[PDB]
Amino acid sequence: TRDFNGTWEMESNENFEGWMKALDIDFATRKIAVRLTFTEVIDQDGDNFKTKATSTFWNYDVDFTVGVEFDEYTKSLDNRHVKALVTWEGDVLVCVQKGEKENRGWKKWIEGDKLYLELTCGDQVCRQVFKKK
Ligand SMILES: *C/C=C(\C)c1ccc(-c2ccc(N(C)C)cc2)s1
Repeated sequence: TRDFNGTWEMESNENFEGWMKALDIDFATRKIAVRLTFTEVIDQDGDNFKTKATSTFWNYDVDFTVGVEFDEYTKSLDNRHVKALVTWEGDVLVCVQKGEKENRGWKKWIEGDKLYLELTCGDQVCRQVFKKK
């Protein structure tokens, strides 16, 4: 399936700490963030995605069109300029963010009724799993 529409509730989060540290997120922010449950709301219409991550203390929204490069400034994360591109590899949605950090980006897919997210930066991978609400 290629349909990521829905409200998705975090049920599993692995190495969130390592990933944030690879992005040079400040220690105090990491200390709180690694504790928190996140919810991801995805609105998808063909290539057009609008996504919104929420937690008690932090939000992170990003909209994109699959196949269309977009310059990104990651304000509420690590405050860097990257060139971002989201494309399909089969049923896996793949984002590459070209910039200072190598191997930076993510992958999303569905297996069964669950959303899987792999976040990458440098040699660090964070893996998250969400259940559909
Ligand atoms: C497709 C999934 C994306 C773009 C994201 C999932 C989680 C994100 C995130 C986690 C933590 C923070 N802070 C600043 C604590 C920001 C964003 S993005």
